[PDB]
Amino acid sequence: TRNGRDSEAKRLGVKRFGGESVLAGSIIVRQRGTKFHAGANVGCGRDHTLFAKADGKVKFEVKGPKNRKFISIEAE
Amino acid sequence: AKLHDYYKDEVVKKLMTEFNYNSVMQVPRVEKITLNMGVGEAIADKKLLDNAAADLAAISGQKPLITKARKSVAGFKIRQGYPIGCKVTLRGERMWEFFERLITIAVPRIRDFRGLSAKSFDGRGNYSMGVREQIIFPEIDYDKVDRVRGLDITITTTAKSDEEGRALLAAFDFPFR
Amino acid sequence: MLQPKRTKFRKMHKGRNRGLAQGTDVSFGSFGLKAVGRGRLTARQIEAARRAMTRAVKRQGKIWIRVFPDKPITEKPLAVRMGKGKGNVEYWVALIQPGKVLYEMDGVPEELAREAFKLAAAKLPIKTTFVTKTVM
Amino acid sequence: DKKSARIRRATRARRKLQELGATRLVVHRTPRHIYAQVIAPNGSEVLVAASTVEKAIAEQLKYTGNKDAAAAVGKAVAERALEKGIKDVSFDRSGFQYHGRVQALADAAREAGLQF
Amino acid sequence: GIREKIKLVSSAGTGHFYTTTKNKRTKPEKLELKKFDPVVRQHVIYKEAK
RNA sequence: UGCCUGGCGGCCGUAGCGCGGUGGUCCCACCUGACCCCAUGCCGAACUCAGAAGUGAAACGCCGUAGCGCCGAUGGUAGUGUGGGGUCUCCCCAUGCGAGAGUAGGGAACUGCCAGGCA
RNA sequence: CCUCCUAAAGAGUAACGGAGGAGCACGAAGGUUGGCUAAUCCUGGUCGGACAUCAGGAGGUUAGUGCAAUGGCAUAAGCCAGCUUGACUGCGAGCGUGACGGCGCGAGCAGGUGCGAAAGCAGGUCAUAGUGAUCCGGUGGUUCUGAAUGGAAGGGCCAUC
RNA sequence: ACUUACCAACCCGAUGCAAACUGCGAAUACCGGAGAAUGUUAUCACGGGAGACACACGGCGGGUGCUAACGUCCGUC
Ligand SMILES: [Mg+2]
Ligand SMILES: [Mg+2]
Ligand SMILES: [Mg+2]
Repeated sequence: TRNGRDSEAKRLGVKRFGGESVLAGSIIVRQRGTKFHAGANVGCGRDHTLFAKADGKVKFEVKGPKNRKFISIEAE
Repeated sequence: AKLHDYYKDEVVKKLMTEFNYNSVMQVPRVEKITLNMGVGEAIADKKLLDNAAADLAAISGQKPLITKARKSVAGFKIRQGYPIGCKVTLRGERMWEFFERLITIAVPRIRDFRGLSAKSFDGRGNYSMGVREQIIFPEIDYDKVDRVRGLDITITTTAKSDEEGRALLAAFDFPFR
Repeated sequence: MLQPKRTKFRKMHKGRNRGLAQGTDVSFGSFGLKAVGRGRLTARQIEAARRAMTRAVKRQGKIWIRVFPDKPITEKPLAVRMGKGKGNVEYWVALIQPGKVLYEMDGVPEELAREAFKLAAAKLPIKTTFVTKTVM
Repeated sequence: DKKSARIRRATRARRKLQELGATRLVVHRTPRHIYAQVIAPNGSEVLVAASTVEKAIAEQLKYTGNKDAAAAVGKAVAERALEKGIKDVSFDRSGFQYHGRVQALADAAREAGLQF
Repeated sequence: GIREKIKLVSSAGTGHFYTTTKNKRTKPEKLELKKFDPVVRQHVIYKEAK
């Protein structure tokens, strides 16, 4: 019934994959909820956007007793 | 604490030999008696809510919390977080003194009284009951009444079965069924 | 007529009919009717083929329907241009793969099973064959 | 449950100090005794540990756990910490209130000269 | 619309003001907030919420 | 060094649940008392104080048990990149990678620092 | 303008394709500190039934989140109380996303505060919609300009309608 | 206080289906790093001048249409 609307697709997804050396302040994954969680040297933004807090490589880990995914940054 | 001393002297040694426990701490014991009053009618008029508070605080000896409602549904005509009842939980010295005043003056002066029900257990060893026509309570005067009110006397017991809950009241002598 | 009583959404895309079937063995009765070809079974075809066998296998035994349509097909009516949104739902179809057991029957002789399944194979738009329950 | 409600209460304060990489001072309270441990930021090893179940502390105490005992063992951990020099540890209340022996163990260690 | 605009005026000598919105229909009470005045470089009393 | 117990972790169900048995010198748990420090959106239940009369019940720790959760091959099947072909709505052939589910089976965790008790 | 799918396991991706929703609300529904754990069902029972409120047990987030939908949420972002105003100002490395105009995230520093004992946290709200570029003026502040000079008018700057 | 040739929720076992179901899970594609070979820099930045913004069909992955169209709208070649 009277359909036919669609919004601008927000540019989500992973912007910095694992093994990439990023700068301090770079955006790794743009996301709505906590699909990915903050870990070592990774800050969580206001809109749950995970960013870098230190210069290093992106490391994906699955830790915790609830089997949740994490993003950590090891020193290069 | 007349029945608290009566508990340690008579009730503990009675259940020690009846159900042959290996530890003396395996005895059933009372934890709390939650004096409740679900007034309910306070959607229309709020003056019966304040009167219910003072009547439940006359049966007990301390101030209650006006209880907020559980979950807002439309078919039951209640709102989320709505003041609709009041309760008092008694633990310690207030618990033993009220339990004596319950069984010897309030319970026998019930008209048409034949006995409580010996099967009014929850399934794990706790007993809930009510007593009718609250004039039987000596605190409420007959001139200060507004309407018949409510009360849910529940005996919280650390026992693991209903049979252990039966024998604990037997030492409190619970007049009979 | 076999159709869903309630769906979360009214319309559904066209899709494809690729892949192999999963309804391989008879697990309710002893006799079955297995599809050989590939295609779609509409709501009228499933209803008519149930009526086609039931006439000859009179009221004893038991018949199962192993499939369910769960897929609507819309049509655009005559003298209507293309566009103007998707058309209205007309009939329900079922995606059928080669190897799907469609029709089952139990409590009948084997000779009676050969007759009724032959009478129901003509109403189906795809080729079928006769199968029998194998254990394990 | 009694114990598991204490664990989930502290868990927000536990993992917050893990995100900062600081050394935390956890406490365990008992009607009998009381515990206090200085833990490395990895969490798998400790550096300063002194309790009231040790006979060195319980001799000077009338009862094993009270506000006087938490002042004794609060100093005792803090005196062993200054001999090691961990010097600005963090304080983990570990699910208890900051009102009683948890406060008494903390204020005694503040008096010795630790930075928290 | 229904939502009106107000200006939080500093109680000090400076005439610096912030802006915000309040509901005049159900909340006629004057707002009381402490905000940073960048002229006097302190936190001061803000008043006059219409 | 062994045994037992506590604390914080690594790990995140081969670490869970249920059933059966067992532990109190120490430990922990309940328990005792509470005018008070305080606490309750009522309530010494929780919170928290002061004590040790009592006890291994509830809970917790350990051992045992395959009812359940979970882990999980080998082979095979579905699918697919590239190329080729057919009866071209679909499928096959050459080569590369390999499921899901299910079966055999595994499985009643393992490990680090430190403290206490016993020998 | 927002949400999901179409979208073919990165992003992007059309149609008079399929389903909705927004032109706000909020001084607490914000910040911080301290606490708290539902949905459903069994049994028990002065008024009391289908529900008024409870007790224990089963169950362990299927509940809830100012609303559309998805992705989140137990350390709870859910709920309650105390104290409050960081819904701070001047800045901002670095980054996402755009043809462009622009939009969005962002630690940290300087100044002065709120809460907590403290480590710390706070530049709005679980996130993603709640919006109108410019010209033209209105209001407040700032000697910046002042068509001979000294003012003033007007304009600009900043705040705002 | 019980039951009958009655209707029947939840739960349990067996069995399917779903672009807007996922307790599971590829092929390749994509992102980053290292390495050899090969390719007239094929790449990026910047400057001068454009044209083009009506695309077609075929294979494949689809929406729509009748798994009609030398039909239409995308992705890819
Ligand atoms: Mg206690
Ligand atoms: Mg036991
Ligand atoms: Mg497998």
